[PDB]
Amino acid sequence: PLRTKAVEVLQRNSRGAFTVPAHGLYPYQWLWDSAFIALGWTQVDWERAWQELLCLFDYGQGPDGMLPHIVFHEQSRDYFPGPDVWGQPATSGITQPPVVATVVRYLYEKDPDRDRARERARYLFPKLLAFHRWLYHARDPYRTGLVVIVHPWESGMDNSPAWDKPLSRVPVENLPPYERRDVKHVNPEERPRKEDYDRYLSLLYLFRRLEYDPREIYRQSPFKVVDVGFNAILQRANRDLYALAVLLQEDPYEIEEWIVRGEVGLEALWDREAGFYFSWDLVAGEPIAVKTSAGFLPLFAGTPHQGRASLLAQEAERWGEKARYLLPSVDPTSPFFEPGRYWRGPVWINVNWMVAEGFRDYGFAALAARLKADALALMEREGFREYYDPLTGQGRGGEGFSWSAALALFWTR
Amino acid sequence: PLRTKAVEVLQRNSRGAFTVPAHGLYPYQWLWDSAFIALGWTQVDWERAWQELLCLFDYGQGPDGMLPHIVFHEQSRDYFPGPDVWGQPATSGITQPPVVATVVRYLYEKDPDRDRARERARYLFPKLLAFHRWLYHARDPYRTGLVVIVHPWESGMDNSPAWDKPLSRVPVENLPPYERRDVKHVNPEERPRKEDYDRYLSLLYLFRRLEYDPREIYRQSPFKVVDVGFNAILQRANRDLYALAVLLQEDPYEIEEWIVRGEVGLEALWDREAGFYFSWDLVAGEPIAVKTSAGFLPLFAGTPHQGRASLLAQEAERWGEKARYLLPSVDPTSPFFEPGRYWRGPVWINVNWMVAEGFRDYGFAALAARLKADALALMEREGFREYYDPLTGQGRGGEGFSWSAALALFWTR
Amino acid sequence: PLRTKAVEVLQRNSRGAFTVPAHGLYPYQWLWDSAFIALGWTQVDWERAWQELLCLFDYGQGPDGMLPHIVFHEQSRDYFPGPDVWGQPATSGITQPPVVATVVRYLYEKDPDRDRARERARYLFPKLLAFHRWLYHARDPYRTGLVVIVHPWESGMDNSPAWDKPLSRVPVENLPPYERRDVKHVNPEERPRKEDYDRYLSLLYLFRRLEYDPREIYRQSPFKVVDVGFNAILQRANRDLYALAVLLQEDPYEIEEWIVRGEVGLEALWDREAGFYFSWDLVAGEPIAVKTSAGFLPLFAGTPHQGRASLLAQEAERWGEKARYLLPSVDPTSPFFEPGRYWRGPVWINVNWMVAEGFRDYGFAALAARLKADALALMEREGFREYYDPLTGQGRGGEGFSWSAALALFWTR
Ligand SMILES: [Cl-]
Repeated sequence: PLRTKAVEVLQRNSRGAFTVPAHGLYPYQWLWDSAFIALGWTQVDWERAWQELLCLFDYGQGPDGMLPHIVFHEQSRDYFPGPDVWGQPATSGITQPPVVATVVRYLYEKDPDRDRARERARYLFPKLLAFHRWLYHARDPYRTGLVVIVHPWESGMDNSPAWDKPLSRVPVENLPPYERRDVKHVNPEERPRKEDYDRYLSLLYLFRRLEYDPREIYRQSPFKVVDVGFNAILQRANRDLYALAVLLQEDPYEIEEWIVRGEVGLEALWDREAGFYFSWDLVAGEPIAVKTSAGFLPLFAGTPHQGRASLLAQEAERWGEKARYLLPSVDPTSPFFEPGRYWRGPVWINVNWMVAEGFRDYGFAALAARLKADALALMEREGFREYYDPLTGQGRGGEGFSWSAALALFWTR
Repeated sequence: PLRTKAVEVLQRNSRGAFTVPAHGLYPYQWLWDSAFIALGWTQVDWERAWQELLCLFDYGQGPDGMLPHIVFHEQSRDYFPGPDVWGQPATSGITQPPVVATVVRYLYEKDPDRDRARERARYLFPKLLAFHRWLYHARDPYRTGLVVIVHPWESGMDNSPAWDKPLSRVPVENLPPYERRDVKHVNPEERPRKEDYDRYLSLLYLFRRLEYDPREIYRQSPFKVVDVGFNAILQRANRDLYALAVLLQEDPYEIEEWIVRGEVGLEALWDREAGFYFSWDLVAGEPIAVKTSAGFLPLFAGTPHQGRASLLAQEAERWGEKARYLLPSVDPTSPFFEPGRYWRGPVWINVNWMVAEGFRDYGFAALAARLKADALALMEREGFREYYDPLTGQGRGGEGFSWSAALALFWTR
Repeated sequence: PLRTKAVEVLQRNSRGAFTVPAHGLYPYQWLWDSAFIALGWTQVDWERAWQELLCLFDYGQGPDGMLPHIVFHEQSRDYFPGPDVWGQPATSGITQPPVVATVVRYLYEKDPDRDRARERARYLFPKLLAFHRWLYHARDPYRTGLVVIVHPWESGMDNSPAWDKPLSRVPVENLPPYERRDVKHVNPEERPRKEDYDRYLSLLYLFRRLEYDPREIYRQSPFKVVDVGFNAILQRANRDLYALAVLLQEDPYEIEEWIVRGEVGLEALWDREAGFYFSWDLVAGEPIAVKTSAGFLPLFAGTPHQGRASLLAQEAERWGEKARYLLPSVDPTSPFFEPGRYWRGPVWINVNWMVAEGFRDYGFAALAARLKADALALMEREGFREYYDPLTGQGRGGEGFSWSAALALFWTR
């Protein structure tokens, strides 16, 4: 049965203190993955759920508060207690959507062991706060209330069609050849193309040349985008961090400013003519007029009014006129729709979950139930995969994919 | 008829400048009672409505701006002009929900005598402002936007089941015996229990020992709660105080900050899993997971979005599946539901009124009409009582209860 | 056909760089007219749309940032290139509703020539910002978030019944006779009365005597009103200016404060008993209890919650029970309703458009469609007139009226 098989996936992908998103393909700890995965662990062991996030901060967080999207843990034997019991990993230099405070609030409020909850939350709170502070200091220099991503990887939605035009400005001349490894695990037709990776690496090399300095990265990056997904997730996380601060009796004045200015910013991304939220390209100084599943995420933030939520509900229904399974990652009528290729059409369980949560919060119970039912149907028939073809339901991407298993467990708790 | 009998109750309970909540039982002036009662007086004499609140501030307000929940006026003969015309009462050391600015705005805008309205509002405005300022200075030291109550009495909902766990931490060892007087007027089965009063008095004695010093009260009180009711009422009152400030041409910059930070705070109390607003226990650092009628009061504040209001509408409908009369003070399916005991189940007219107001403002006209109809039916059949059994409709608590009469008059104006 | 005839009106009323609102009657450039007219020009020539607003700022904006409601351009021959190519107009001393930033955002985002869009927006942005800054500095000295108008002309709704009581305080003793010129073009029955103009001119003479000094104008004007229309339009314009700032990579911190404080202020104008938004009279210190079409404009600002929007939808439906054509400028049951007289009842195309936009944004598609259909029906049958009788549909006021033509073109794009 579903829950039993989901637990098997999480335990197989566990490395003790963290969970790989998928064996082989993603053999390290990822930031937003660990946050979703921790919700799954609440169905197995509460301590284990906390440990996922302790590990992320303890081994990932940099001295300036930055939380990187990958912690490159060295491979260990799946045995405890090993020689290190009887007797500092590298990280990436970019971030990912900051869903972690939302998960921490949930762990804090619902852990049946209240002494443990207080100990873990008090430990993590100043670390979360330092991460959020880094985001505004490094990525919102104009005090807008919106944070900028400098790499499409930071959206978590690597090859979203939203990033096509911004990425077209990234130089690739004299880029040395490099060796792809994702193609050992996943068919290239389901992955970003060569032209995408060329530009992913060009950006990396620029940042590395700049010694990962925030000021020069902001000024020099040829990719500067206000991602609706990243920002909706940050607004939600700020609201949840505020609640933690009050419950723990810390001063949240700083967080209140982020919330209020962020509400203004996130609502600015709404395009009335399109009836949808768009990411913005700050190099071109233009909205990116591509409707992706990320544009539903302000529901999860809780910023729109009901009318606006109702227009999104209509749009989700429209996408459902063309795809059997909600929610495709891009509008199925978009000329960029590719039903098998990663973030250009396939259904993702984490986004179904966040968007169902948002719709529920706005009273759209039928739509929330549909998003759940489709997610669970996909996993029942095809197992725990990274994404699914919205037309056929076929599994795609990573096999034994952790957040799919995790959210199967969480959603059916 | 209802209105004639209501006027009789108010006139019987009048002591000239203020109205007792009920003869014998409550033989002094109470803060939130006087505010609701003033609305009733608008149906008799506008000057008399203003006088209620002038009296509250003139004889109640302390030098630091604190407005106490009781002004202990000495008994006077019900004759005017007496010897004091031909020829400084004590107060309590705690507060109550600050509904007064909302009432003052209404008196100001609707008094047919505009010169009197301007004179009274100009007089009260700096006093209201000083009270609100005291609340944040004394009860929001961490600049959260939410105010803390240190005594269950300050909620106005003395024995709400929400306060059970917080109150369990209040020491009662070596508490001297004391003599209850409420039981002269009301059956003990309809009142807080001995164990409640023991802890009410323990807190009083602690505050008295500390000479009512705010800093030490905040640090030392074993009862520290963010009450959803108190805070929803404060948010509404801040919005109304802002409007008064602008109309009177005073600078409302200070009030704007309270409003904006309070909106963030009040919305934080929403629990998505429960689909309801909870008060928070700041000693435990946890939401109090008990659904009381106070959790509907953010509607009166005007902070939720419509989706959230619709989830509350569903919950009110649920309570109506189990109780004949809305709105019981606690969920009728709660294990703590006691249909006769004060704030643990009985229907209260003031809360029916505030919640109907809120639902109306969100477009839920049928629900608002039901809350009105039930309130009026209860008073028609059982007279003007403090609260009513939600299953049978039987009157309970104080007899000839002032805010019930007052709001009968106001609601049918 | 409609669009062809609309283009003829705009081209006839063009003076090259700006468009007169109507030949003869309004032979200069007006502030809010030019903003609506620019939307019409997008259907003819994008450069021409920008030029309308460049002209307004370049020849209108004063040294302190004030944008005046009229730029008194001298008459030129309708020939180019004239002698000035082969070989500083006066302005008014009051302002008008600041819809211009909203129009600039639209031109910026939708111009197919991106290089031109960036050039024009970068040029206008600091000018818009200076105008908004002037509004708060001169007209919000108490830091309320709401701006005051000192002349009914500044509402754009010159003789709205809302201004009757405030205008009654303006002295007319010893006012010299003057010579009306509007009556050359429009029947007096469709225009403000003598008693209105007497008070319009009295205010002008006061401001002129004070050398148009903001401090003394605020202190001495016998007319000081918080106009719901002006403020709803300003809130919308602030939101749109914020978006421009972020897209252009300018610091919007200042604008964020205007938005947040303005949201508090605009929502304060809601009267729960009336179920409508009122303008406020700051001399009397009272809401003006007259329901005009301006009270729907907070929908265009995007400040109400859905419940409140639904109460406005009900009110619009009510007005439609009494008038064939929505939206009359005042409640058709008002004792002040005059179906032919300017802003006291007639239907206006610009207000139909803004209110339809607002209703659409709140999910009220049927109502938005009705407002569009009525506007287009009126223009099809009666041509492009300043306003229309809501009972009969008969054209009234200015002939060949520019914003009617412009918005016919924009609405049917
Ligand atoms: Cl809403």
